[PDB]
Amino acid sequence: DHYNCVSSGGACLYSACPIFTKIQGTCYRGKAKCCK
Repeated sequence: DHYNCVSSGGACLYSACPIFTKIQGTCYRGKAKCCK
């Protein structure tokens, strides 16, 4: 979720993960990706 995403160094994003991150879970009731 958003909390554990960001506390782990990830970002909750709605489109493709930006360079140097990749999908590791979701945020925002499953509608965004946790890019980490």
